[PDB]
Amino acid sequence: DTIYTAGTPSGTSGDYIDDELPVYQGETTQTLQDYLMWQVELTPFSDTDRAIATSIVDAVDETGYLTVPLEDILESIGDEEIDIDEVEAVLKRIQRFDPVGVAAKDLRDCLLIQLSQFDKTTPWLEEARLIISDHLDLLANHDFRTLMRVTRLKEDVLKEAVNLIQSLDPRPGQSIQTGEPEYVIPDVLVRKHNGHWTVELNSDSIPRLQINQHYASNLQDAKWLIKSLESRNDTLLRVSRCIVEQQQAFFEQGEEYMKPMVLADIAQAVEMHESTISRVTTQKYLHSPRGIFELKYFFSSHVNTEGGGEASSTAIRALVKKLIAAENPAKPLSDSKLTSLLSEQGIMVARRTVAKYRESLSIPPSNQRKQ
Amino acid sequence: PLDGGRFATSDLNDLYRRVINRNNRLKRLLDLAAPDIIVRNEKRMLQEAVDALLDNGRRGRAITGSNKRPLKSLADMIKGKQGRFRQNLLGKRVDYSGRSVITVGPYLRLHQCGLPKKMALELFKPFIYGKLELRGLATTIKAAKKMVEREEAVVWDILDEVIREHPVLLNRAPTLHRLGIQAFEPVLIEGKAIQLHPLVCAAYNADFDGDQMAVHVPLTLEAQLEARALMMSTNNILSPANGEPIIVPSQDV
Amino acid sequence: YSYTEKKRIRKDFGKRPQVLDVPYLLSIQLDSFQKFIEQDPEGQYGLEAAFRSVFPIQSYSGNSELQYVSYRLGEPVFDVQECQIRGVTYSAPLRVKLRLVIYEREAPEGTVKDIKEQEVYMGEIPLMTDNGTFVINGTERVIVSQLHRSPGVFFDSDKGKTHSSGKVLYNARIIPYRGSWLDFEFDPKDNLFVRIDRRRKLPATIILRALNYTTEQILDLFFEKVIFEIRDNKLQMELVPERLRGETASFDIEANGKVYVEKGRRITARHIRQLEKDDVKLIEVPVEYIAGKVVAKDYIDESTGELICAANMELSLDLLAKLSQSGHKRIETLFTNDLDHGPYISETLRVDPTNDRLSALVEIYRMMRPGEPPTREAAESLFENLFFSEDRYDLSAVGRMKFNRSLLREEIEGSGILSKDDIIDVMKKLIDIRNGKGEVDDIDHLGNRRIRSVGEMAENQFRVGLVRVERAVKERLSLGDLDTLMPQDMINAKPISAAVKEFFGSSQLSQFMDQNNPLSEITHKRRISALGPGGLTRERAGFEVRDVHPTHYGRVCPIETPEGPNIGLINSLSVYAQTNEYGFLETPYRKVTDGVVTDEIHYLSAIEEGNYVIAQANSNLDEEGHFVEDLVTCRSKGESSLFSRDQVDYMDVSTQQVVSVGASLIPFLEHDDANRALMGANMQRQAVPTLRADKPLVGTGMERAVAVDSGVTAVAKRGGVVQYVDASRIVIKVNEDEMYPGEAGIDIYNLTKYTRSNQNTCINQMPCVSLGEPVERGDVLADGPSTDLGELALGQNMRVAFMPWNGYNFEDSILVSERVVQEDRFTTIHIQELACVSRDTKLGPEEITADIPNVGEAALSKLDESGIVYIGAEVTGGDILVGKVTPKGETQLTPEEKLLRAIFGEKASDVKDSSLRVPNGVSGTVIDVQVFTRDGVEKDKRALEIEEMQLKQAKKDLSEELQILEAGLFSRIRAVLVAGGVEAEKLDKLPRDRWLELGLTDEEKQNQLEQLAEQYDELKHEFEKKLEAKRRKITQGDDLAPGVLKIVKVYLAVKRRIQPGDKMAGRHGNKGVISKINPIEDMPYDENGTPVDIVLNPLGVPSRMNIGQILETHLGMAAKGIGDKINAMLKQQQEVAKLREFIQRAYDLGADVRQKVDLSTFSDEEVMRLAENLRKGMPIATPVFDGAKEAEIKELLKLGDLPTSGQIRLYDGRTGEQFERPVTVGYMYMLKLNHLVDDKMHARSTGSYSLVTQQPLGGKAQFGGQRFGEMEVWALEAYGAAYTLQEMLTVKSDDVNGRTKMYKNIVDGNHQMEPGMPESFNVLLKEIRSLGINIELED
Ligand SMILES: Nc1ncnc2c1ncn2[C@@H]1O[C@H](COP(=O)(O)OP(=O)(O)OP(=O)(O)O)[C@@H](O)[C@H]1O
Ligand SMILES: Nc1ncnc2c1ncn2[C@@H]1O[C@H](COP(=O)(O)OP(=O)(O)O)[C@@H](O)[C@H]1O
Ligand SMILES: [Mg+2]
Repeated sequence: DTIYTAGTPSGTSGDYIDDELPVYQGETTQTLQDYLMWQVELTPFSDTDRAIATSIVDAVDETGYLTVPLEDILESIGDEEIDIDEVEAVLKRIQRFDPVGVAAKDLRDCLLIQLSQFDKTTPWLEEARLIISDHLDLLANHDFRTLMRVTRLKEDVLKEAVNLIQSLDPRPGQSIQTGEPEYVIPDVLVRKHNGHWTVELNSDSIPRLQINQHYASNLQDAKWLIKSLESRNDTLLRVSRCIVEQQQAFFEQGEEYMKPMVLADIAQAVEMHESTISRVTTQKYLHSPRGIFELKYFFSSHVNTEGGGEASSTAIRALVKKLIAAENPAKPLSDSKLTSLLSEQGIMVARRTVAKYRESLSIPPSNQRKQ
Repeated sequence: PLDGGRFATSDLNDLYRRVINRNNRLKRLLDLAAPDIIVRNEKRMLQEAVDALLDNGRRGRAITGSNKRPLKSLADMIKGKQGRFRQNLLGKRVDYSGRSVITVGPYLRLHQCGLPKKMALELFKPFIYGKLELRGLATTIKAAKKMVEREEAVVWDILDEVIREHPVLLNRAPTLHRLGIQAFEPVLIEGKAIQLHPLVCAAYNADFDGDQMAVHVPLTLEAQLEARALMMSTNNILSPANGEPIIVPSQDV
Repeated sequence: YSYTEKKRIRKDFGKRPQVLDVPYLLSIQLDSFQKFIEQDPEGQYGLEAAFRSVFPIQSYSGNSELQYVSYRLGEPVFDVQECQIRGVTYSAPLRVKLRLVIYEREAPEGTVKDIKEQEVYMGEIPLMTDNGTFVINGTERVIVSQLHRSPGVFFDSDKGKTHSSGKVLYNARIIPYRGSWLDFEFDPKDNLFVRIDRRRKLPATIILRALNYTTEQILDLFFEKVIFEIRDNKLQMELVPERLRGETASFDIEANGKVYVEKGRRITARHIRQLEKDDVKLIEVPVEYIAGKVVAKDYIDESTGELICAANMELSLDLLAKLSQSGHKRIETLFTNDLDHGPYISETLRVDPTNDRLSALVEIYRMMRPGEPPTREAAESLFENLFFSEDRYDLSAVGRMKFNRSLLREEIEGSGILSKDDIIDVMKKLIDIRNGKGEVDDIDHLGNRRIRSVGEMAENQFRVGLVRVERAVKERLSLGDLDTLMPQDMINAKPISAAVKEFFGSSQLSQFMDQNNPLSEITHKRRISALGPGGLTRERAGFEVRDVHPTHYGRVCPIETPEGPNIGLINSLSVYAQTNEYGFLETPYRKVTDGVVTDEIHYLSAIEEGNYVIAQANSNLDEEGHFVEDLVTCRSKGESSLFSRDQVDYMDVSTQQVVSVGASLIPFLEHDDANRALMGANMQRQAVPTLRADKPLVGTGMERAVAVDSGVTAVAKRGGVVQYVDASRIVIKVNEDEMYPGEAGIDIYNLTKYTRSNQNTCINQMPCVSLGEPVERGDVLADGPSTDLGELALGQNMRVAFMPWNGYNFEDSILVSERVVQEDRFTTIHIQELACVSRDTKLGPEEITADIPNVGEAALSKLDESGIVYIGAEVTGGDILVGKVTPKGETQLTPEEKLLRAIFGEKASDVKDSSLRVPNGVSGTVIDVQVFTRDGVEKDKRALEIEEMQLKQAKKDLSEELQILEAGLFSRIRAVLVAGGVEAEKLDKLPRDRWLELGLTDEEKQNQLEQLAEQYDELKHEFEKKLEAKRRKITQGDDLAPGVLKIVKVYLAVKRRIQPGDKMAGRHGNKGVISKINPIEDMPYDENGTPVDIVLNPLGVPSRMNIGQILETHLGMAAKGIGDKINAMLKQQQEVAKLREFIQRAYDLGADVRQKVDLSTFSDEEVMRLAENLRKGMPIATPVFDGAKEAEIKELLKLGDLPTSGQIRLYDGRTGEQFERPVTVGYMYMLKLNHLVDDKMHARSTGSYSLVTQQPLGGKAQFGGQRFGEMEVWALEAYGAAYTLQEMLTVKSDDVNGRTKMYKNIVDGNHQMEPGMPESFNVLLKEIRSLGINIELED
């Protein structure tokens, strides 16, 4: 029960003229495909070219890359006289629309398409063209040495060519993006006072409906909805409070202090069917000083503890992250060494499990992290 | 669609949900073979729900959803001043149109009007695209679009070329007679206000103390020839209700 | 004169004395809210009444109760400026003390077992600022007053429009302050009927029966008895003469052997007088006379025991014989005459079927509660709760007063619940009205309409919340552990706060304040609206309520009203109007006793005013007070006529007590048409403030009142000397005698600099005082927007000529010189605010940084390290103001994604750009950035810099106060040391710290030194504590909405110039549009080569009948002339004697003016500063209806050596040739209205379309198209242009494929369309089909 000491006003008048607002209709928007089709219409194609262009633009993703191979498109046309070279010509024509480089098969194609539209006066263009055309994995893997051998070029020219490479656009289709992203309103709040975490539902999201009972059946049915809503929010609050009580240590000391709890614990604690617990916690979030977390985030698997008990997979992931974050660049830690290092604190996880956790956290293996 | 990724049901959806719920309850009671005294009131309530859906408020009390406001039904969607007939079929909003304040140009000839060029650039844009492509200044549509966006030094010459003999329609509300819409030839001026010939104001009932005007652009050849041959300001000297002249000097003249 | 008025004295041409000074213009709001808040021991106004209305609360078992004791309002957390900057409500916390008492059982009455007292919280109450405004969610709001029908009883009638016979129907309506209405009505057949809450019509006698009444009692109440006697012979009658008025005899009137009237002869007044003189009582009447007389009471024979006849029944011959033979010699009947004493109640009983008490009650229950079987006890409870329950029906004190006044009673006090007597008297008065006695009421009378202000409405809303709180409380109080619970556990703060904030933020009468200029604010606050809850509607108003009523004189402005659909429903208060203790408007009048006009002021309301004779302010008087003529023009009983001297009772106080403020700011009002006066008053409040304010050369003297009483200027709280003046702050050293003890006497005034108004204009205060000069209490220190030295100043004085100029001023156009543009006379500043909010998401916290991945370095030049633009940067459309990155997502990835992350970094693949950019077509300079970060989150460099900037000022203020106090203490310590015989020169050379580094002798000297050291260290500790507290306040974290991290607000400022298409106007309803900016060498010029500034059309003066402007022009020229003379005396160093002599000669000019100016009391410096202020023209005041005559204007023109006719000879600027006729040149006060062509201009070729009907959107903010309505279609049909119409209907609006094909063909140089079918028609077909009706195209 506090008052927000700062905020943003809403741009509108407090009172509206008494006439009723018109029914909501909507408003059209321009996505990438709409722009591409608009440019297609104003382009001197034939009829078959226009059909192939429609089929191609249909299969362009949000980033502007062509998701299907050309065989799918030529099959989708449904004609037999049309060959694959016509599809190639139409695709090459489409790839030069605005933004330049859209509908590209892969990154190499996009970069080459963008590079082909420069002027010859550019200081280092042929070097960049050759590097993209032939030796790309060398630039990605940060070799900088065998690339010097193959290119037969000194340091300065290669550095400038790489500077030109990192000046292009790898996602040309995201210039025309969505207007404004959505945001989620939290359902419950967990504050702390008296050394304890208080749990309370969002007041700004829970109004009390006016009871329409004066014309009095219908009154009893209306009260049934009230009782159902009461029971629903009571169940939500009880489940959230029990979950917060179980995971007290995490709320204080952050990660590496969760407990391996499953739906059975909640079902036995609140005396309810586990299906109801699964139903109520789906697509609902809680706001903590640490962030916003889905109500189902605290359930996970476990691993055996040598001294006794179990360790949350979230704690293992956090420990792996913190161990990797403080490794030596000269000799990055490997999976077996990581397992050996963690097998001193009672953590007993197989090498396969460590690999799965590392893949989940999206960290490159040791050989790609060496400096 | 509200904020937060959530939605609120409209009036038609509310009425549909109500009739569906009543129908489901009545069907379940019919399957159960409940006493008839209850099925009577259930059928009456379903009848009321259907009647409210089809035409809300015609018989009995009008159903309201919130703030004591009646819910629009299909009949209200069809009829009234806000219905389809009198709001979207007999009159509609159009493209290639603009509006602004009007001033007086005492130098114009009877078939001329003064148009700001920032409005003329926006109104005549596709013609500018076509003219730019025609003489090779832009091999593609995107190049012409970018060139027009930058407002380069040649798009003004192109704009002067594309509006040489191309009438535009000037309108001022309320349109009480057929002389409320008249076609003129544009002259590009610097400013943000339309300039109007002093001899046509009496026909428009227009004075220069804050009046605004709307301007529309004909597109097809037939529309341009109709504007020049039927709606031009030089063809409307005599009044269609009197036969007396309406292009008549007043005040200072 | 005050010091601020001695700098520039405005010459006054008024002639009538001022006896009452113009009051404070904002009393109506402040007094009402003060009444709402302040404690009231009597408990009738404010929160005390609301608290006592519902409390005490007793549970159903009656075993415990809650008892309110008192309440209290705490201190606001923030200030008005801080609340506006942050964007939070300026409110106070409500703390209320309650006591829960517990009762027992098995004991007589109620013993005190346990009483528990607790102070609880009830919510936040918003507070009213010093200018009668509320700050709700960062924006200032105004709650306007309501004009509503007062509670009580009203008698009305329809004017025969309900019946084709044209017979008028009369009704009486009782409307309470809270409860159910009551209606008595007459029908075409003369049968009284009752009605409750506009439900089904019911017989009137039902109410009488429900109150335990019998039919005989009703007939006694509503009729006059007549007694028939049977004195053993032919029913001899006791007759009264007056009863025979209007009667035609049907028998022989004979008594004492004299036939007074013969049979068949009409009874005349002479016969009545003869009967009165002769004292005739015994009259023999035949039995035939009893054909229709109705018996009063039921009659039974003694021996039989049966009933002879029933009451309310006509007597017959056989019944007469039956009663006569039954020993009946006395019978009772009713007097039912046609012209008077009508028999409406009897026929009402006849039509009424009920004849008992319970059946009527059951019928009432069935009528009010249909659809269920009745019940005796339920019906009784419903009837009791209807009109006699204090919890549902209340007639307020004003309601009771009006009720008693409408029934000619004596007392005023009474009960808010009804009684039998009140209803009986209501029916009696209605019947008397039906019988030609009395008259209906006039609803538009201002003695029947009441003013309801903000305090009363807020109190009503608070009570409405409190009753819900009571309903909730009654549940918890029923059962529970009576010990471990507390009063806090029973209350629930949410409903009260919800209701109060809903009323203050989303009500119909709560609006944003108008902030174009001070006049807009003053006018908006003094407004009376008939709309809103409990009021009229724009559709059910009528036509008589929208017209001037004779009772509006002196209370409501007749001129000021909004044209349009809201005409007559919105009003503005007059200058002197007040309200009663009940809420009725009243106006002041001087009292005239014995033909001598006194100075005693009485406030009269609408009802009292009609019963007197009131003179006019125009009447002339002698020095001692007598009238100068035998016949005086006066108002009486709604009329105006002539009266004798001794007949007069009262007199008006001022000639301007009829108009409002905006109308009273117009010079030469009486020479203007009323419509033009209204137009000028409306346009005068839409004028935007300009760069430099300019006083009006011709005013009315109401400028200073509007300027000071608006709250836009910093006025000194106490007198003193200006210690420190700066362009951003003023520090005044208060005089010794006005200082409070134990206080360093200084006032600190912080001026507001370049802040945003509700209309995106500029609010900026400038100091208008010098260093070290005296100021007295009430003087003005700073000039707000549109103010010059404390005088209201909305526009600029322009040199204007009236003549046609080559058609550039044709049809209300305006020709403006180029020198006007070159001097920035009509240049304005506009300020805009844009906000960016970084919040939390499920994929991570949105971040604010300058490291945006896909944006080049060029766009990031103007951002700092934190990602926020620098102060002073010039921005245009598309520039990045605040850079914000939003987490894009997280996936299992893919080899191509791994390659992209490896080559182009990880951050570029984790987040996407969501920065804040300047909207297209916007420009300005960044003048202010504000940052709010949620508590606990680490701050950034920008926020820390802003906090340091904020802390510096608080430290400076505290240092100023502390240093003054320290100097005061050091004076005393030095004096004590010197009185101790210390080495004076040694301490003079020693620094002030070395003064403390000493000691005194063993006498009381050392005691004094110790005392002053204690005081010094105590003061230092106290001010260190103050500094720490203010640092804590500044460095405090921010509690924001959940999920929100940071908020950044950026302010842009731009300057707008004048151009063709802008709208200008004067004060006399002469509006126009600028058409051309003529170069300087083309404007017409006079003999001296001085050009004119603006050229207007003469033809527009006579056709509009706003002659006053012309007069203003003439007088304006005169004023300017005076200035020129003074200016000439300053370019050449003339001595002060000639200057002051000429200024005095100018001020003394006039024909018996009321202003006496004596310059001999002025020092030469004051005279020189006055001449410096007057060198640009002497300002002149002409009151509205006591202005300056033409002769005075001609004399003033003669004084300045200008032609008297007001017309000079102008020359052509292009050819140098003199115009053939003299032209009128002068100075007029021009304004710049808020209709800028920058906002109107709009065009569109193609954009976004609606989702359902596929038609273009509407509006400039939506980038929409222009509507082509039905009438334009009719015009195109009349022309015969079918192709234009077809391409208007399909290819421009709805043909989804037609639009695309048309665009493609236009790009290809091929102009041709292929129309299809509009989508709206398919939508219509679907909507018709959804009704169950088959409609289709065919063939
Ligand atoms: N409710 C309305 N419906 C339709 N047209 C309206 C309405 N109110 C005003 N108008 C239009 O506004 C015009 C009035 O013009 P304007 O306001 O410029 O002043 P005016 O009548 O020419 O007089 P002046 O300029 O001398 O004060 C009318 O002729 C009419 O066309
Ligand atoms: N309701 C209306 N419908 C159509 N035109 C109007 C209407 N009201 C005013 N106008 C025209 O628009 C012009 C500008 O009006 P505006 O300035 O908005 O009114 P006002 O001068 O009363 O503020 C006026 O000259 C008038 O002729
Ligand atoms: Mg006009």
